Amino acid sequence: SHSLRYFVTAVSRPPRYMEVGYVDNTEFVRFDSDAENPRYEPRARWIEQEGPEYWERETRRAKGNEQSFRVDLRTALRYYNQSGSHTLQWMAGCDVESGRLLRGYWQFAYDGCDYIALNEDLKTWTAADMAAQITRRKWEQAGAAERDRAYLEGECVEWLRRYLKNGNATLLRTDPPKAHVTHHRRPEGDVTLRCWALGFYPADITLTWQLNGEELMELVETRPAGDGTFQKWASVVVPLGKEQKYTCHVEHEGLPEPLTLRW
Amino acid sequence: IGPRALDVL
Amino acid sequence: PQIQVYSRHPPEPNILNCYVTQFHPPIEIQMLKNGKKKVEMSDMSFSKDWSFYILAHTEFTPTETDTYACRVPKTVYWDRD
Ligand code: NA
Repeated sequence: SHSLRYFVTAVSRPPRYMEVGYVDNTEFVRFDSDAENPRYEPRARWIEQEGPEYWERETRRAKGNEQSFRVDLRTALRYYNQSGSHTLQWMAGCDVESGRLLRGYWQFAYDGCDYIALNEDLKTWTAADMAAQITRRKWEQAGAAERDRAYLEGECVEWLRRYLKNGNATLLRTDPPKAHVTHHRRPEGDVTLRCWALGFYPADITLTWQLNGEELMELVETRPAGDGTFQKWASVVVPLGKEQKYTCHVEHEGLPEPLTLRW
Repeated sequence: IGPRALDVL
Repeated sequence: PQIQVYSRHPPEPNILNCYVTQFHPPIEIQMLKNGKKKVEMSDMSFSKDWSFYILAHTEFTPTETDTYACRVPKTVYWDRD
């Protein structure tokens, strides 16, 4: 399946406003209030084809969003009895199989913490606390969920489909992980094995160590390589002389066959 | 095109 | 883990990355070579769990001699491992 997602942040400062858009794990647009002439801008080649009307509609939506988020920030201050800087984050996204909407998201956090989220039914809200219950009641009364659903099932699906056509050359690729194991004897006398997956796209991957058929492990987060691809590693500490009993297993949509690696 | 957060907190 | 430093390709013409996560905007990031401060920054964003991230990156030819790091105050060194 594929997703189209917007990640939005507003930050009060003793207010900066940013939007980023992604298809799957590729950023394709960005808006930043602190720019000299703030406007929506391309971050992938394939979106530059779009006409002037695309950019101006997007810029104007961003600017309206900015104003809504300034009110949001101010209101949240009141609900929580605060005086400092504060962040409101929003994510809105559709996940589509090949036209059916697998899953829709429309959710917010305040100061890094869950605030409110549209449920999987795309009809009801989950509020994190009694402040967020005030929003949930107002949004119930305004029919917010119906309009948010119509975006997620309508415009979001139709635009993802156009992006996937526009950027087909880059968006439909699957870059397999190139994997290897490194070995490091520790001054404590035992051995660190680390299983690396490099150069893969998309970001989703499974990386695990096994011993004698049983899953085991420090595992890092998928980190960007900077060129559109991802990296990940997983580590185990193993007794000296026992390295060969350990196998690293990697699965990723881009692979003819799951990888099994050993030192 | 993209999403509008019309409804305020 | 809030700071990771690593190369785009295994080193043997490459890019060094400094990847910073779990911070609370509004963070400062400096890359260093042999202790001495053209660094491109990604757009800040956040993960589905609301955790923020940013990538600072720089062009470099790795040498057996040279040390690199990223200062965020914490200096974190590039281990070629
Ligand atoms: Na993609």
